[PDB]
Amino acid sequence: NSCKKVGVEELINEKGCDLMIIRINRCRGHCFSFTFPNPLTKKYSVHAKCCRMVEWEMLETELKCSKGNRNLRIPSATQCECFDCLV
Amino acid sequence: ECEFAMRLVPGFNPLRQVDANGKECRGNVELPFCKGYCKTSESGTHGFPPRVQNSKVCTLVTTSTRKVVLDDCDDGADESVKFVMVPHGTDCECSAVPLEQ
Repeated sequence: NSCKKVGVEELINEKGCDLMIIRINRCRGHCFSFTFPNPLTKKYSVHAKCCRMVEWEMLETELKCSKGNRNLRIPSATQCECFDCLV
Repeated sequence: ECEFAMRLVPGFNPLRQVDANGKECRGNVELPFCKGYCKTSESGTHGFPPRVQNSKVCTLVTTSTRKVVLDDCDDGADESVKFVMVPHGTDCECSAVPLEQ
């Protein structure tokens, strides 16, 4: 089980607006999971962990477009952990 | 990344099946078990939804269906409870379909 915080530079190159690099964080990892077909309930039985951001911060930035500036929002991870995939 | 194994699960050690008139058949049923460490991620994106999950679990690649026969039967049981149809395969793969259902 290893879910880690990873820095990401992200280039916004949209026609009309100025190029903008945004630095945010994302979670990436490997968590344990197991699954088997249950023919009694006729469905999959899943007991699984996924690498997810437990907490994050909103990152706001102004995008200087020629026909009107836009205000962008991106979640950026602050804690990455193996937690329920469906929660 | 994933690992395949035939395994006994609480509900099926042994499996009990009861028809009308109350007649029961019992018997161990091996189930196909996929386990391991899929590569997963969560990241922020623009717009809605604000989050993107590459969430995956070790799932069985179903390639056939097994008819497992239950042996220990009560006197005069229906044949419908003398078998179980179980999806069968030999390999596992990372997939989000179990997360969907």
